Amino acid sequence: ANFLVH
Amino acid sequence: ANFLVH
Amino acid sequence: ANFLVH
Amino acid sequence: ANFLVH
Amino acid sequence: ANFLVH
Amino acid sequence: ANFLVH
Amino acid sequence: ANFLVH
Amino acid sequence: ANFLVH
Amino acid sequence: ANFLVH
Amino acid sequence: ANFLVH
Repeated sequence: ANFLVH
Repeated sequence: ANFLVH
Repeated sequence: ANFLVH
Repeated sequence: ANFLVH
Repeated sequence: ANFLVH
Repeated sequence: ANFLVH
Repeated sequence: ANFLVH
Repeated sequence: ANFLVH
Repeated sequence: ANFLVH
Repeated sequence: ANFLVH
């Protein structure tokens, strides 16, 4: 899984 | 898993 | 399981 | 399990 | 298990 | 797992 | 287990 | 595991 | 186990 | 494991 929170 | 929090 | 809380 | 709390 | 608390 | 917190 | 508290 | 806290 | 408290 | 706290 990939998580990106800007 | 990859986590990136900006 | 993956948990991310911003 | 992975836990990330920002 | 991995724990990261910011 | 990879964790990056900016 | 890995623990990181910032 | 890799941890980076900026 | 690895523990890091900042 | 690798830990870097800036």
